[PDB]
Amino acid sequence: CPFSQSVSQPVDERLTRAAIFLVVTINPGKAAEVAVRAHCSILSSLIRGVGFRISDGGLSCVMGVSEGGWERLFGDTKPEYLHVFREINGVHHAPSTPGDLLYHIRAARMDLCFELASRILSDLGNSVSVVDSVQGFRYFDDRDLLGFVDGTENPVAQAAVDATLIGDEDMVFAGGSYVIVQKYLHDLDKWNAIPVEQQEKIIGREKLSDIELRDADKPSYAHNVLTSIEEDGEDVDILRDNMPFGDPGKGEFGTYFIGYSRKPERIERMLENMFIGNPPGNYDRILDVSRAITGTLFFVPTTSFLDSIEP
Amino acid sequence: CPFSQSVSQPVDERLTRAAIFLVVTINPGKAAEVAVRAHCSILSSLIRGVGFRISDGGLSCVMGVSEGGWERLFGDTKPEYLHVFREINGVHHAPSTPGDLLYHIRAARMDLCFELASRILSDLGNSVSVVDSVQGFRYFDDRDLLGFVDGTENPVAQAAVDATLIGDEDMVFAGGSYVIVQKYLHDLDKWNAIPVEQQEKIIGREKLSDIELRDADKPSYAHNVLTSIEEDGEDVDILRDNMPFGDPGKGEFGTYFIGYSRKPERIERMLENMFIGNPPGNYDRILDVSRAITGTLFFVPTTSFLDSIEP
Amino acid sequence: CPFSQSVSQPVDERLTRAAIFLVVTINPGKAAEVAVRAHCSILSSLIRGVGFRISDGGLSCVMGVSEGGWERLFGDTKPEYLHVFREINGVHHAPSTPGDLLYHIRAARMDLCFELASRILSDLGNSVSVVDSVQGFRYFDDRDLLGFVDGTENPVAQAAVDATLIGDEDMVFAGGSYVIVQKYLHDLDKWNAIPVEQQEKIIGREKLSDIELRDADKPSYAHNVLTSIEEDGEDVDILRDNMPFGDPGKGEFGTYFIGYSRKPERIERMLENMFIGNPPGNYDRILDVSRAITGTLFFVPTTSFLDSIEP
Amino acid sequence: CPFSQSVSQPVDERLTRAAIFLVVTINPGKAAEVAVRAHCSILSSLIRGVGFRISDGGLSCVMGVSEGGWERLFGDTKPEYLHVFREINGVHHAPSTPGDLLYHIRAARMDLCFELASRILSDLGNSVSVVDSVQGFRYFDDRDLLGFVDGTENPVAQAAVDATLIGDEDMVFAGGSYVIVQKYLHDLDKWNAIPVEQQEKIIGREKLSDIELRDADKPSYAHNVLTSIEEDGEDVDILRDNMPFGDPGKGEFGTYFIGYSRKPERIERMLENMFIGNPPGNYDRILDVSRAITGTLFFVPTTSFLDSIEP
Amino acid sequence: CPFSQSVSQPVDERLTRAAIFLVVTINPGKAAEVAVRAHCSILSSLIRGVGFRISDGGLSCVMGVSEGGWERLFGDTKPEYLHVFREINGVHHAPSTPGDLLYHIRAARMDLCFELASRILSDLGNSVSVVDSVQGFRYFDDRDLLGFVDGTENPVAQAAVDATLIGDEDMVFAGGSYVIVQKYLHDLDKWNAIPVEQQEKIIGREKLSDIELRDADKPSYAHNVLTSIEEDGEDVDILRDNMPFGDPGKGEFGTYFIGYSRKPERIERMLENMFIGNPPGNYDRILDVSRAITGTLFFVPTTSFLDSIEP
Amino acid sequence: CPFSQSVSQPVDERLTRAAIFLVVTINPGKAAEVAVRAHCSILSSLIRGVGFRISDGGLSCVMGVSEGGWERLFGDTKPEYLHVFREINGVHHAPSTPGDLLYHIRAARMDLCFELASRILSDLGNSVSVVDSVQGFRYFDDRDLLGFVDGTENPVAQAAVDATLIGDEDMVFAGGSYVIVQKYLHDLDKWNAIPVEQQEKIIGREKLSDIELRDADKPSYAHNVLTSIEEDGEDVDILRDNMPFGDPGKGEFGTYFIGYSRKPERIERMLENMFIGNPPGNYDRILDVSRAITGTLFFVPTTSFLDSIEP
Ligand code: HEM
Ligand code: HEM
Ligand code: HEM
Ligand code: HEM
Repeated sequence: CPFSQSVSQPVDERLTRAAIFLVVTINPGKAAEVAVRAHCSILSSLIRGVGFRISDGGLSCVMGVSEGGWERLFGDTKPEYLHVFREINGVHHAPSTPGDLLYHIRAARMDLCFELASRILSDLGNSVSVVDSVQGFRYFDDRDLLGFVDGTENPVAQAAVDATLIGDEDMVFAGGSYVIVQKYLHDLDKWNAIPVEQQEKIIGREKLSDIELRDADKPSYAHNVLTSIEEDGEDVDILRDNMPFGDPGKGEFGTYFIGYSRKPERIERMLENMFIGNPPGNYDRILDVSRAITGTLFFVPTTSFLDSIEP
Repeated sequence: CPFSQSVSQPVDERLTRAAIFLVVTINPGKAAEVAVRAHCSILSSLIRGVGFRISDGGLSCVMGVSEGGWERLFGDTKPEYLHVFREINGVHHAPSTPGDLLYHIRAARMDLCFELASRILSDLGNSVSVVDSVQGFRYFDDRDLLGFVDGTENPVAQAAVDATLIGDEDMVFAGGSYVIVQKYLHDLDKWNAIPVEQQEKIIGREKLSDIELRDADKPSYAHNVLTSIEEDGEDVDILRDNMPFGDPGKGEFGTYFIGYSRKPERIERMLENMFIGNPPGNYDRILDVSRAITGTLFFVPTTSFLDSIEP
Repeated sequence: CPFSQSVSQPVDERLTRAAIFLVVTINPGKAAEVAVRAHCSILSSLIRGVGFRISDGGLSCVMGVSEGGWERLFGDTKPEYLHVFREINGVHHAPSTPGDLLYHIRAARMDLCFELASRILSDLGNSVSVVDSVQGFRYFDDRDLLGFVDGTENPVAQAAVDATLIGDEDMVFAGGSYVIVQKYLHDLDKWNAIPVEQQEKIIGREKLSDIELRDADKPSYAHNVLTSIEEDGEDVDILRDNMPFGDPGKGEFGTYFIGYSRKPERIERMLENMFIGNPPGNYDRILDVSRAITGTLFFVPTTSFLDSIEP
Repeated sequence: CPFSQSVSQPVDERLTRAAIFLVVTINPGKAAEVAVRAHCSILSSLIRGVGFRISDGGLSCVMGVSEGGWERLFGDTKPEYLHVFREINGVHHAPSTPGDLLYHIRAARMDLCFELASRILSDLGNSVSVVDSVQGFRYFDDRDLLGFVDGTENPVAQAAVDATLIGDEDMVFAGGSYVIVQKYLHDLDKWNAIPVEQQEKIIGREKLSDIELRDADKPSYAHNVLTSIEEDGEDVDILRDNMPFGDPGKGEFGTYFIGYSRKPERIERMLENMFIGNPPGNYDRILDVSRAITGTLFFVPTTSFLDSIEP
Repeated sequence: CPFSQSVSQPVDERLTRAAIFLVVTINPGKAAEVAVRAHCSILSSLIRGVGFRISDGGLSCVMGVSEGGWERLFGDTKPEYLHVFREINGVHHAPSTPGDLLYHIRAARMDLCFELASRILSDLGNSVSVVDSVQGFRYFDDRDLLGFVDGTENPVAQAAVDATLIGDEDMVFAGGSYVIVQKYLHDLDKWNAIPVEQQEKIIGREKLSDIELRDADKPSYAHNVLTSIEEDGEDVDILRDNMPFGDPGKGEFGTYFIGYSRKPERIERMLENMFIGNPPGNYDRILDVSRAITGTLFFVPTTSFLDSIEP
Repeated sequence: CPFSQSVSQPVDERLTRAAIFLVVTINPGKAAEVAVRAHCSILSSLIRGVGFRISDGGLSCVMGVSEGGWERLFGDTKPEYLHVFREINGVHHAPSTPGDLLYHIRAARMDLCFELASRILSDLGNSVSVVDSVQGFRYFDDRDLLGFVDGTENPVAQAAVDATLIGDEDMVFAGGSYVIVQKYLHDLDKWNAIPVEQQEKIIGREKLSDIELRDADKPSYAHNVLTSIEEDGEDVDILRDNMPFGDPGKGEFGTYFIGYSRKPERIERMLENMFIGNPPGNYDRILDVSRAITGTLFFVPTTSFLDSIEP
């Protein structure tokens, strides 16, 4: 019975009022690998120490390893579906970016994430180089920067566990997951110039009432229509924890999309439908106001596996 | 009876869990001045609209105008003590930076400050250029990044009103104030290498217990000793709302110092004592781990005066 | 593994600060049946949409179908214990009232229940006719209008699951339940004229201390004595969520009794003991100040069964 | 220094999550007048007793007396502006309804208002007859049933005191106020069929962002334009505490408008502008979906005056 | 304008969930007096330091000096009404106990009071000897150990200020107050054996409903009747903050009565009415189940006076 | 499936803001045993009644029986590891104290524990004699009186269940546990005189940051090093709920250590390592400032076993 990381529990508990996405790369050399492998076993103790002081803080941290990082750190067989993120070249472009270790830190207060990230980076020292560091926050009542409520159709409780945690398909990694991260920059002026009814149709839900739309009223290019896919005749869901972020001073507004799954094929299919179009040419209008500049895939191993690594 | 801005009330209410310091400069041309003057009268309506939706949000915004901005916008006589911030050249350097308008936004949640700053910048458009935009947050239990509780000796209720709000010295501006803003970048590795007793003596208070030290145990260069000054034989206090800020990914850690007063002479004297030393050469050791890179002085007029400007 | 509705979880979580009981009847005609069957599959999506926006809202909705409604909607075999509620003619009368669909909506705030009920009724349109619509609220510290704490002896966690959810007795409906609803109108003047010790003995517990009474001090007609019944030599419990309601202007005060079980025989036996008396003539004095005007029985199917209906 | 009732303090404190408007008429006979006059002096003790038990409950009650009630109860000179509410016959009709005593009860929980109203009605007994009894609740984030945030432009702190409390114009009643109550029933289907931009223009603010509109974009019949009036060249504000209410089962949806002032002439002018039109024929479109069925004017005396009445 | 201590503000704010009453005596010798006089000026700094860390903690501390302590510490003229507490010998006995300094510490959490008391005692060292140290806590919903709600008839806001703070009767001490402290030990078995109606009549209010009783139903020996006294034909109120306390293990149950006034004559008259009887022989039945073992009177000077003492 | 008591659930839920440890002895005679056996079956009903009224109160009570109490009450075979606590005579002394029944009461408020303890003692009457009664409270942010965060390394969720609840080693008592209680009195003056770095090394963690220390920096006598033991090559954890307590007036400061386990051998080994030393002579320095005066071992049976006892 391998203990799994806090992947779906924080979402269901619904306490993440602040988050930090930290994508770092391992510097060349064996010493950096040794330092990272040593810090792997103490990550859990750091998590407990940093978040025990602030009760009801909901502090959690998910560590993910990409294909290159896993090749550099653990040379044993890799998971079945672990591979470099595939770029998509359709009506829009989804680039692939370097990354070896992903730290997704969530807490009910920003200071907890700040302290945990500072401790992690200080312990890692010069062994890693920070590639991306995004500080996301909950915007109003679970709304994103486009004004629409996000996260409604996420699976809850047992459904989330069945959708994210890997079963017996890859026993040697039972309890792991696959995470896909992307960063979108929004064109708020263009979105705001769009009439409210057009946004109504594009998203496929309602703005204020957050109630869905009837199948007779949702066009073929609705966001929730293109992202609805099925396997073996049954609909399969993924866990999303998109977080708004930005800096007003530089005029930067964006959303950090993060998706957990037991199979990255589902998320890749959803990305293909959104970018290439299903059928081709029928792309999602959301990409007309949102630009993707960062995208990567990581593997999330079990907590016991992390605690079982010897330097 | 001129209505004063929310200068001391937010501090006493103690609800600022997040803040944004936005220092912008007015672009050359009369059109930019006209746009700023028009937005001046609608700032209050924007504040009310943005912060009424989130009850117990504690949203407040203080707008300050520097000497150059006041000269460009209102050509009538200026306040008595409004002048360009004086740089200090002692054992350390405190630079002076350009700035025309200061927006100090405070709220119990980050999203309110985000929305207010975005609305203000969108309304201002191209008339202003953003010089500095710092997002500060409350760190643990009112502690700064150095680990010491900050804000203990702030005046409360009537004392704060008497210390910040201008009396009859400049009737034509009764209800205004002077605000001095600085940005400090910390060297946390050097501070952490310092023994706990040395930090104990340098700050002049205790770390955990936050209790003061006896006058027989505080050296002449204690931080709370050098910052204690008197006028006409009576001690005079200032209102401080320093806010920690930073980005772990770039390794940036700092504190945004903000000080309100009825007379900037007090804050300038405190800065002279800290940097030059009282007596000279006996500087505060805090500057040995903190570097000042931004410093400016602004004037905060009354709410009625802001509402009374005609474009 | 059929997913069960939120029957016992809201009670154990203890967040229902407001509730709406909506008993409606299906209008004659096949079109109304088709509309209800279509709305059955979208009820869950409506629930999620309406209650995701208000975090920690605890919004839940239980839909129940009576014998006539089940006969009109699904013509396949009915559950084993689904039948028209039996009226009781003893010292008091418990009438039976028409009803086809029951909506029990619970939330921590009244507005969520209001929005959900409005959406449900708007979607149903003219296909249904509202028979009863009662808005109940939590009165002080879980007290009913008679001044006594109610809900103390409810089963918690696993006991509630074993008492409410149907096991293998009716496999084809595993995960369902039976719900019995009644509406009582109180005579508060008569109850208040009764001495505190007489109410002490009638209820069988204490008023303020909410502690029980010794078996030597509880008469044979104590409320908690007559409602304590056993099956096969073992005591069996039922889940109750009685909610006070009323309108001061019309002088209307009452309690909405709702009871969930895996077998309605237990609740019917409890009703027989309370009304007819055990032994006959030894009725509960609570009925001397409370009048029952509405009573109905419904069947609560599983969430998966509701989602699996095709129009 | 006459102590004033909690007229503006509850609004500024912003804790009214539930309210009850109870309009009753005094039955003919001297005994009813004597009973009401006796209960007048014990109303404050009842208020304290009922609301002291639930800390942070924010329980308050405002008692108002109409012209007829004041004539029947106190035969001394009446306030200057106390008169029967004037009906308005323009494009829409605003009826006048009987009423002698008004009880506006507000609390953070519904049960407190329930208990206070029940106690008041029980103490009054048969001396009064209930004419209207409306239970209002806060809908989502201070939004009314039309989906727009209401209460943004209300005066706060000293402005509210100067707008509601009577000064020296009628010394003998210093500290009193005038309250105008109306009940509106909404046609939600017609409002919802209206496009979002048309509602945008009709209300004069924005829906989600709750930010105002520029004077170049608000038509002459915007709701906030017609309700903006001035006295002696200065804009004068009134205090509004409109509360949504309704029953889904009967399909009843409405808003209870309540307005406090030091002079009812302002509210009457606002009503004339909304109904007759300014200029005539340019009425507010809100009345096209809202029907007024109840409207009355009451006088709110000081707490000391209420405590000083001898039976 | 002398600043007054937090005497009435904590009660009106209603945040005291825990309190510590510490009555200590000054050891003989001039050194103890010097140490106490030195700690007097740093008490405020200690208060701020100890309670700034726990936001919304509501930490306050009132220091009072008795007649002997004032004679030993300050040899200048004493307040007009400062004298040794007078023992009362009627049907019951109210003893007088030694005491020089009184510390009434209040906070929303017990740990704050613990820390403040520990710091005060550590700073005082051997200069003082602890006579009494009682840890009181709020019992349920502002109820005392007898089951009745206490504190309902306390003056609020301006009335409390006028009742507690000394006016111009003793200018040299404007802003001070007089505090009377007593400790009562309850006989809960005897009180519980008393019927609920007899307790109803003895207290003079209701138990659950906390509503008063009509003057025709309250006997002459009701607790709220004997404690209602008038000066110059006008009723005068006092501020009470009675706190339940006890230890179950030793079977000790009691109430710590504390009363603030601008004139101790009112509290002494109330004590005479309760113990001797008004008329004599008509004593309060509360003393039949409560025994007084400690009683003392102290003077509370202004905060500025405390800060102005030089060792 | 025997239902287990609330042993690990309250700790994981993290709501114990107040606790009472009540160690009592059974008086000689069969009547006392009969009374205790009768109260055993009603303890659960008392718990539910006392803690249902205060929602989110987190009230729980654990009843434990020592070897002598179990011999006097139930004469059937005892658990495998139930025995009298063994005193330890090394560099320090850990005494053994009499005790028959242990009541560990926990709640989010002190009043709930007070009421429950009072009810339990009143029901027990003269059948038991109170030996120890300690009222503990949470000190600041889960810190003990020594200033270090305590409870960080406690097992959570499934690990706690596996560490505390007895498996199949003693089937007849499956679901029980063993609890070891000790009372330590602290010498705060000696601890405070110790430099912060020496406390840093003695505890083995950090004070403010609550982060652990590297194995190269923790000496052999670190507290967390000596208390880390293994069974069969695997580390085994125990559940600790130490609670600070004391009385400032008497200068009494201490910590009540409580430890739950499926095997008391682990706790006895930890005590031997701390007191005797591992290797001998290398004792924990914590005992140099803390004195143990009370120590006892009890057995905690299942809830079903308690409910199944017949008087
Ligand atoms: C800036 C980027 C995006 C934004 C602002 C956005 C926004 C939204 C919103 C508002 C909804 C409806 C609320 C809900 O269903 O919970 C939604 C639905 C959804 N989106 Fe996105 N989305 C973005 C990108 C993506 C991407 C890249 C994916 C997958 C690779 C994705 C997958 C989904 C899924 C699975 C749903 C649920 C629809 C359903 O279950 O019917 N989204 N999105
Ligand atoms: C206006 C109607 C009623 C009121 C005010 C009322 C009130 C109460 C109260 C105050 C208690 C004790 C608190 C508690 O046990 O949690 C209780 C117990 C109980 N009542 Fe009711 N009751 C009503 C009707 C009913 C009905 C109609 C039934 C069943 C058909 C019922 C079944 C029970 C049960 C099972 C218990 C638990 C007793 C035990 O477990 O020993 N009640 N009731
Ligand atoms: C164990 C001791 C006492 C207990 C349990 C107790 C309890 C109560 C209670 C329950 C009330 C009604 C609640 C309220 O009026 O707020 C009350 C009223 C009052 N008591 Fe006490 N009391 C005690 C001793 C005293 C003493 C010694 C005094 C004065 C020296 C006093 C002065 C008052 C006053 C002024 C009132 C307000 C009555 C009114 O305003 O009409 N009490 N007491
Ligand atoms: C006054 C007495 C004691 C105090 C103040 C104290 C304090 C502490 C502190 C601050 C920690 C580190 C925080 C943590 O690990 O959660 C700790 C660790 C621990 N202590 Fe204690 N302790 C005391 C007595 C004991 C005793 C008597 C035992 C066992 C019989 C014990 C067993 C443990 C254990 C198991 C740990 C966890 C260490 C680890 O998992 O590596 N403690 N103690």
